[PDB]
Amino acid sequence: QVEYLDLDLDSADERVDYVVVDQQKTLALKSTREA
Amino acid sequence: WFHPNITGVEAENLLLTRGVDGSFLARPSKSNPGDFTLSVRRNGAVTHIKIQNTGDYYDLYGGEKFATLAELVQYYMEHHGQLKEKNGDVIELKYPLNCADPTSERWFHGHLSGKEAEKLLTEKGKHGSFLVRESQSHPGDFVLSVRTKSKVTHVMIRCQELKYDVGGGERFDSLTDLVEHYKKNPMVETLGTVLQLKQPLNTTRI
Repeated sequence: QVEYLDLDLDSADERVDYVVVDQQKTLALKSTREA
Repeated sequence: WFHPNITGVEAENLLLTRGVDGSFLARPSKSNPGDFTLSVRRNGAVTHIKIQNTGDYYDLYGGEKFATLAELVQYYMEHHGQLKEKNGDVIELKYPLNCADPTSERWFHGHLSGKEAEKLLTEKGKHGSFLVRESQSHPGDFVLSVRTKSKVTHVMIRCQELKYDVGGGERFDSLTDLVEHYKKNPMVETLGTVLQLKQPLNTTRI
């Protein structure tokens, strides 16, 4: 198998925000182009 | 160093063929989907290590905690003596073994934070200036940052089964085919902004 080593351990911020695409907004926008 | 689609034996295969003593890489965990594995080479043999993914932080089932997988792997590259096993022998993450890039197009910037992709577009970018970068919060996935007094709109790209989709809209065989489609069929965010990909913000030193 794999050899998962048994280890001996234990011895202000500003990021960006993602968005989501609206299939409806886009499927109609595309359908508007071809038209 | 992060190899997206390789197995433990495959990692071992790479480390033994391409790598030297001190080489390493990171990969997804097969035995515990969600977690990640750190395969290292030492004394001509390989050592796999379990990376815990809680969702709120990453760690090696103990020790120091980190927000991102890369922040973890960097820390142990800079601190070679912290990663010890009960035996006492040290595991040193030294030479990163690099995989193929997704796309050679110069609109791909590989490792690049959203803050740094923001600075990039708000200094040498314009409306419709876009790039593609590695998603730090979701290793394996990618990001389409687009400039739309300047704010960019980041969009996650899901990489599953070696396929690409943006919001599960359509299937594409490569990052290029996906970026080719949405240049022709722009996407629209929730607020309602249309994301037109006008011109790419290419890389500097190819």
